Amino acid sequence: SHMYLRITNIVESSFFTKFIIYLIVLNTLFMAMEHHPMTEEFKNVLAIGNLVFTGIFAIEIILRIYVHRISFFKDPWSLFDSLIVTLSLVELFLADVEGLSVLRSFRLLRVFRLVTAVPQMRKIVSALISVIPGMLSVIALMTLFFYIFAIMATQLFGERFPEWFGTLGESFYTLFQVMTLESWSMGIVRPLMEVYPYAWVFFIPFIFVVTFVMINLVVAICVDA
Amino acid sequence: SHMYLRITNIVESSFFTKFIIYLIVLNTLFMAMEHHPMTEEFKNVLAIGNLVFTGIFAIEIILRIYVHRISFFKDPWSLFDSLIVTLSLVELFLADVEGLSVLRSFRLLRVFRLVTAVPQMRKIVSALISVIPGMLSVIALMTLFFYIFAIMATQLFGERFPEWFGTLGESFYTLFQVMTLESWSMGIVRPLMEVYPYAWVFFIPFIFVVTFVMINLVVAICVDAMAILNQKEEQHIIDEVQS
Amino acid sequence: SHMYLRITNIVESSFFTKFIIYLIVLNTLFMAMEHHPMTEEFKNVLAIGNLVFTGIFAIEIILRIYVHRISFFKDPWSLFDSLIVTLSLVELFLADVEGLSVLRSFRLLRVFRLVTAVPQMRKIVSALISVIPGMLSVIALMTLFFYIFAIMATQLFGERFPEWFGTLGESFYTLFQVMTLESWSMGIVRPLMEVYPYAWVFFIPFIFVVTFVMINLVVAICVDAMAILNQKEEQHIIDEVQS
Amino acid sequence: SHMYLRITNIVESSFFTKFIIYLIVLNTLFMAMEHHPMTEEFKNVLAIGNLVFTGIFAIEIILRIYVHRISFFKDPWSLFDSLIVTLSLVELFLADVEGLSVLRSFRLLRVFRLVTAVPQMRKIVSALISVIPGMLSVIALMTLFFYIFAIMATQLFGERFPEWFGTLGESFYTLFQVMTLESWSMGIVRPLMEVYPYAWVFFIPFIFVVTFVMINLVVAICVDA
Amino acid sequence: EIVLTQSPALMAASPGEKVTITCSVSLSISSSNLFWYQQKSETSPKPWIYGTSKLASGVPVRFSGSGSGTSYSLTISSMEAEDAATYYCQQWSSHSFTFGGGTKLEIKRADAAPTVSIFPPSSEQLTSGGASVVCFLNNFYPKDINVKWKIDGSERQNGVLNSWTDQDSKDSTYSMSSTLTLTKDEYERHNSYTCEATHKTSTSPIVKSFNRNEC
Amino acid sequence: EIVLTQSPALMAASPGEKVTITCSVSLSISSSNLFWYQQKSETSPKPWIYGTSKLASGVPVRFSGSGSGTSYSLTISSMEAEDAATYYCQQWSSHSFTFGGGTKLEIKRADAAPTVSIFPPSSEQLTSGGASVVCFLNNFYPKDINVKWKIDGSERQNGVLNSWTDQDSKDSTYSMSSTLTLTKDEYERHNSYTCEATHKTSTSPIVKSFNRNEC
Amino acid sequence: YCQKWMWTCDSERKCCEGMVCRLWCKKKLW
Amino acid sequence: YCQKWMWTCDSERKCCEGMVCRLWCKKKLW
Amino acid sequence: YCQKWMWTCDSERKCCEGMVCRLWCKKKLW
Amino acid sequence: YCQKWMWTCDSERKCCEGMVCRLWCKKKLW
Amino acid sequence: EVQLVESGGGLVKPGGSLKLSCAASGFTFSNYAMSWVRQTPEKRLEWVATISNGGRYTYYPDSVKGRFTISRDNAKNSLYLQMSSLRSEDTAMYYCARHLYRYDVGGALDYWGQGTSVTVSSAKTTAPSVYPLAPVCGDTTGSSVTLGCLVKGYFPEPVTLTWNSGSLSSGVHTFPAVLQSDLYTLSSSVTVTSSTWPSQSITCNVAHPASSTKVDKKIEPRGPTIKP
Amino acid sequence: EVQLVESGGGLVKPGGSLKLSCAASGFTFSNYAMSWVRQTPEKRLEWVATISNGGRYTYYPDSVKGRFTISRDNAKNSLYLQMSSLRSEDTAMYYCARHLYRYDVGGALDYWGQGTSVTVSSAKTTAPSVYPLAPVCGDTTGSSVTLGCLVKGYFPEPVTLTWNSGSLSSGVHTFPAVLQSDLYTLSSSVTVTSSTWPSQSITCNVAHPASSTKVDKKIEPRGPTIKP
Repeated sequence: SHMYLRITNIVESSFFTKFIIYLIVLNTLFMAMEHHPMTEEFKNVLAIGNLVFTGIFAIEIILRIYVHRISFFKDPWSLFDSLIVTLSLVELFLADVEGLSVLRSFRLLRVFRLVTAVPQMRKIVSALISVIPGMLSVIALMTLFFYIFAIMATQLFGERFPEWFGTLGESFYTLFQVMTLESWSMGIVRPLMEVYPYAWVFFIPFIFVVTFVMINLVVAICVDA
Repeated sequence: SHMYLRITNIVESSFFTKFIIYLIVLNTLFMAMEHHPMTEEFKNVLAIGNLVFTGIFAIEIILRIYVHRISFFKDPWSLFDSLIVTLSLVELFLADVEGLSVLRSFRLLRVFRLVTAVPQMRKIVSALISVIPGMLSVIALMTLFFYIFAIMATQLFGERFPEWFGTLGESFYTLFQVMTLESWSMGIVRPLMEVYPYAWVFFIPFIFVVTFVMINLVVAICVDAMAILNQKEEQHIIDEVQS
Repeated sequence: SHMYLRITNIVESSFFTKFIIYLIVLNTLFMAMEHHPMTEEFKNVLAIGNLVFTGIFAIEIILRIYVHRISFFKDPWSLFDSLIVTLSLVELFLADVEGLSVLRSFRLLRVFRLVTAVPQMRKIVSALISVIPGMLSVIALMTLFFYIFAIMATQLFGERFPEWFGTLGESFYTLFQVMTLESWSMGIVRPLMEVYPYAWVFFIPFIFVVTFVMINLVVAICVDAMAILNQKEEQHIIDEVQS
Repeated sequence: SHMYLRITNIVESSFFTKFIIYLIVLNTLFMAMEHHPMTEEFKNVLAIGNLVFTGIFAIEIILRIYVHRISFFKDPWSLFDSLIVTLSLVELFLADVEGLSVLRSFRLLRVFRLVTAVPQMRKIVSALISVIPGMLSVIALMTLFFYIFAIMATQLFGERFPEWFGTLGESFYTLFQVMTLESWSMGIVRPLMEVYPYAWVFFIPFIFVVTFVMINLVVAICVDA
Repeated sequence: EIVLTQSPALMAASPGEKVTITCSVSLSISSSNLFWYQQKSETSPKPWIYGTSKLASGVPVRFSGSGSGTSYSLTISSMEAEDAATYYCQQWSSHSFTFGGGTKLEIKRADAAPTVSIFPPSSEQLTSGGASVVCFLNNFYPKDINVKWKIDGSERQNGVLNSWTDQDSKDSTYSMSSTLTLTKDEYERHNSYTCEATHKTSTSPIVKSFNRNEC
Repeated sequence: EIVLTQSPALMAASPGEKVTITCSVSLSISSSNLFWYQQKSETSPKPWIYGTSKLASGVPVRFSGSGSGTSYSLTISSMEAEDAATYYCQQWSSHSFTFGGGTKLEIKRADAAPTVSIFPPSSEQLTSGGASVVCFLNNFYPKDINVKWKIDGSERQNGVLNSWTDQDSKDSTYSMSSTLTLTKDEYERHNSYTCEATHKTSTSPIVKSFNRNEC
Repeated sequence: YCQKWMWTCDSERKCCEGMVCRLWCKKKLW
Repeated sequence: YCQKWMWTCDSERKCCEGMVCRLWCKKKLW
Repeated sequence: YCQKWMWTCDSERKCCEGMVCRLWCKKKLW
Repeated sequence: YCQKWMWTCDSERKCCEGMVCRLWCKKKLW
Repeated sequence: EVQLVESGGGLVKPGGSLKLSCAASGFTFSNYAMSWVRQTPEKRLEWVATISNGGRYTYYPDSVKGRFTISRDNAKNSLYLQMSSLRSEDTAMYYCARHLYRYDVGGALDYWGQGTSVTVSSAKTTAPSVYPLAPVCGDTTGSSVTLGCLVKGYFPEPVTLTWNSGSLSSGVHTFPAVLQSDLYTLSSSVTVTSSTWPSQSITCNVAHPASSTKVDKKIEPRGPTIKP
Repeated sequence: EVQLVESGGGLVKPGGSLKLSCAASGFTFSNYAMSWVRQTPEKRLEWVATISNGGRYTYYPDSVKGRFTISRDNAKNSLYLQMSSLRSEDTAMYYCARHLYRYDVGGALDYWGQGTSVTVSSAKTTAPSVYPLAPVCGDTTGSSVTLGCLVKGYFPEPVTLTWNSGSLSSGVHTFPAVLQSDLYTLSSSVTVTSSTWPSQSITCNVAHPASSTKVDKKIEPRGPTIKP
């Protein structure tokens, strides 16, 4: 009733938001700082504070719905955030599977909207968000050329070099190495030129394609921005 | 002559082109199951699959050329498909020219002809056509710099260290390694300077040159696409002549 | 009080400033004769040279502070010179804090104050002041991405492989290596994937992120310095209001 | 007299210029193509043709002065070209010093003005020549920071690592390696962090300076071009 | 901590046999970090199975191992001539290694008879002031064997030192020493000295004796 | 081609001496590519001087070399106990290596006397049908030595096999064999057999003889 | 008595069937 | 009988001179 | 006599306790 | 007779003092 | 070649120290981790120590915490284990060992050394007592005769027993020793033909390098105990 | 360890062939060049061949052009020298050798092998003739007596001469052989004390593995030539 107005007055206190933000900075900061010679006495207290802060955080996320009934759900923000709230509270009474608790850091993205609050930071974040889709089209286009070159690579260099061309799930990785101009000569091509002396015909035009993707990327940005 | 009418109708059909595109995609996805080393039971599977796809695409290209004789030799795509089917048949009859039937996986490129009507594709293809003359000037200019520096590199460092500079046809390759900034100190010059202690006079200015050219290339784009768009409102200053 | 007049005249003199700049340059050129390994006969030369230069610059800074007491503590350069002379004296009295007298070679930087009147320098320093806010935003944003990814990297890869990820204070260093594209496959991930076969889910998107940001940075400059210069003729369209 | 007019008619024949250009393409092409298993029978003929083409080339360069008496000297072009004519004709009757004959290729720069003849190539060469001096100022500025950092580096890492910091004439080279982002971590810094554990404090701000020279360089070009 | 449990303690087998050995642990442990090791006599042990599914280099292809969870096992298809060794299962943990307890193999074989001798002390040992009657029992099967002393009919057990050996790699036998150590005067107060052996293939304990006949 | 020239052929020296050896060549050659090598007896040779100014690793610091143009030299400051070897100077060329001719050192020492013996053939060699009288001459200085045969007064030189040795590393001496090989009947037609040595420290050639006294 | 899920445990009060005593009894599932 | 070119082969029906039995006899040439 | 701090030293006039003879006696502290 | 500068030489007609027979006699100077 | 040598070893009184050194040969030594593992004389393993590639991160079990110290030196390719204040339950065989995957701690262990023994006892240095043995007689003078050697009263470990300095290699049965009263007791025998002995007298040769004692004992063929 | 092993060797009739193999141990083999150098028995060197790191560039002198062939294999770390159609002047000792600077041909040669002998002759396989020697008498029976061994008539090289299978090492003077009539002639002596001999008879032991001949000859102390 009037208490609804009271809880709207309490939850809009930004001091509580700054408190939970600094609190969860600390919450992420805990199990990182641990020296791997593990004394396991204060590690128990780290697990205790882990439980306590997840509990207070769950009290927040369920206390949220008393104010906004449906308008909380409409926001695309606090949706993936709410999903990772749920995936954080999975850990409390379940079996030991990692790779899911460790996502608990990601909600430092909350301070991104603090980044939105700065008037000087208004420019560059809008410059990124306005330019994402023209990059996304280029990402799909060059995914198609990776897929057309990997199959062509595996059948030539699969025999006699199985360790880094032996299948598609590794030929893709090796050719992604060759795109970013790291160690392609002394580590990949010249150990192949002692077996197939015409190998450069396949690799030097490849760098003429996927590195001159970088020039029309700049055109897409400069037309957009 | 109604069979020519039948071929004109049924061959020139959207269902036919859609079917042949899904068949090419199925060719690619069956071709990409190969993994090495092999149990060799898959090998006699794979050769038979190659045979079946090759014969079906041959029947395809015969039916596509039957409808016209001189309207052919016109687009590069049909000549390109003829070259692909021809190389695949040359592999099919004659003995081991394996690795020359590997050109056949480019026909997925035909999928681009499906997506002309997409409105998003038009912006990036108009971008890509708006770059070409700068790149095609830079390629010739950098080729001329390579032809200048490579012969000097062969005469200087030729007697000793032959593996990297003993001909022109490898001096090109070593200078293309050194241009893109991979291991040029720790794997090239640090063994050079142990024998020829003045090698740093040659490789250090060279890097400047190519680096300089590359930055100019990028910023040339960034002024040129900026230069025409302002013109698209300059006529409105003509519209502001009355104001 | 005519000696205060003498100090005001002779200290504030162009010949005095020119002499002290040539003396700093002679400090640098005598300091850069060191070569290792040493015969140790040069070592007692070098310590005495350090002593003589330090004492002369101490007499310098005393005469420069004698002329005013509270007009000091004003420019950062005089405080900086006081810190340099103070660290050099701390090395002069106390025992081996060698390598903390090595801050002294920055005073050649004072040569910039000579060349304010050069007309060519003004364009590049007006360029350099026109970049600062973009870089100072990008640094904080990229720092926030590092603080997000580093803790996740410590929790994932922490038990095994401790040398590269065993604390935060080295996880920063390894991610700064991987950002600038040096040996991230052949020296980092290829030993990682032998033990943790899903490591490529972590390092491969990360690269995209930082690469994306860097390109935007460059082109942001290329539109911003382009955006103001057009304004410098937009007022002439106001001059074209009469036309 | 009238023969002066005759030699002006002969030397302006561009067919002779195309002939000498293709001729000296061939002249540079000769001793490059040689297989280092040297048969030394046609190498003698290579030396003969070397002598012949230098002689015909000297006939050209002295025949030039009969047409233009002083106006040939005024051009900044054909000046370094004339200097390398002289340094090419040094080789004929002197002692064996190399590093001077091998400069004979450089005059392929003559076709640069053929590059000037192309109307499509008019843009980019003017874009380079108009922008050289603003780059030259930046080159001097960062030469000063190399000179201020090298002396600071030698006194810290000179003892116990003499092979690639032992003196200024090698500390300059090693730090030029570290600028261009090649193998600085696995080859330079981490073998130093096993002796001086605070070495990164000297190297990571260095990359914060000389790699963010690259940003104001773009400003100088974009203001100029 | 993460501690192991092996089974069985010992096992013996005849060649040409498919046997199975086990290893278990008090917590569920992934199959990508669990190893096996082999130890002969007087040999520093060698890596033998990586990752509970793969042989090491040089290993014959007759061995395999499998399992998951808290149960891991090795299977021998056909037992060879040189596979009497001791085996170990290894596990990695939080930050500390952990080994098992060893499981040892033996070649079963047909029975034989012990080559038994008894030796009086040397004369220089008697001038030293002591004595040690030594009964050797060489080249026998199985490992279990029992001896007794008889001195002038009296069964003495004071001063008995028994020592077994390893199973032989030449003919799969055993060897054993039984030493009875006395002083000089205690050795010279009695006439007869006898070592007797009780073998499982004859109900009569065999007797090896000597007297003071020029002794 | 680029061919070398050494000097001297041989040289001998007493310890504690500063000697100098040379190497020359028929064309001016830069000083950054010219090397030295050392060879003992029965040893594959080892690198000894790089770049005509620098010692190799493990070399004692008493050696140096210098020169330029077509003249290169090595200087020994004080000759040691183990520096009797053979030395080489190496040069690189268009595409082909080139070595010298070797220069060899010897330790000079005070004179001595040869330990000389003469041996008749064995009886089994006589049953084989041949004979070889062997005169050994061991532990002498210098290298030059001369022997003669005398058979019943007649000086025979048919069938003489002479063999020298290396200078000793123990006491700097020499050894030599002189073998006179005949048949059986030719050996049995004469009475006396004599090997005589002419040493430079005595004008009398020493005589070692034997007769048919039970022979 | 074995301790039930969502109850504090120690080394001596073990859990019931299908749980882990990670300082309190926790049901497991893959 | 050895199998001729452009005829199906197997492990037991070998090809004639100058061919490879890659599931059918194929003439070879470099 | 051992030389005192802030006094010139050499190889023969050594310093007193807790100093280094770096051409003059210098007190040390970490 | 030794061959003079700017005259063709061979293996048998050597040059005079201070020259190299690089297929013709050439004076030398550093 | 890839090998490991493991110096040091021996007997130390309870309360002393010992510093062991492992030197590796052949691989790129600066790109692995390394670890020490011990074995009790009751045939059981027990992990001791490990160290990463650089030398900044170490690990230890609970039971030896704060007492053992491990160190590396890449520029001489060497591995140091420094010990102090030993106990009784540390009489063991020690092994140097290389890890499997590069740059890694805590995996398998692919290549070991050959062991160095360290013993903790408060006893003294003793010389062995070596005596030959001969049978009394033979029933119908059988050919398969036995000759033996008894080595009583020596300390500390090791010892070496041969016949004619290692001539024979068949029919001999070397035995494990028993430690009683700070002295080891060991015996051995060998079966030969009664035509070989006494016609070829064999000699028991005993080497005790802990006290540096070389004993040579030949067998006397049944010296009678008579005195006229 | 950095070592080089040099297999093959022996005698081949004039017109045959032989294929030699060098195997290197320890360094990163794929980052040097390599070279073969021979030595005549007249103590003189002569360059034979070299090859770069990869295997695409070779070099040869003039005198053996088109006849010798050199090859590498990095994946097994091996060096092959294939020969054909030999001549008389090639009876030599061959050596495998590593260059000094990395990636380089034509510098110094820092590390050599140990030589393998190859001989070209059209002779046959012969067994040695070994005989002991004894003096006739002694003037006032001097103590410094000499005993010798003569090995005449063996082919081809090598041979090994010891006394009591390599017992003594002082006073012996082994001599170089002379090749006459397709047979080598060699002699040796050793000076001992006349109390040692005839009280300890020494035995000349000759090993001729080219014909696989083991000869043991003892010295008879002046057997007189009498017959009653």
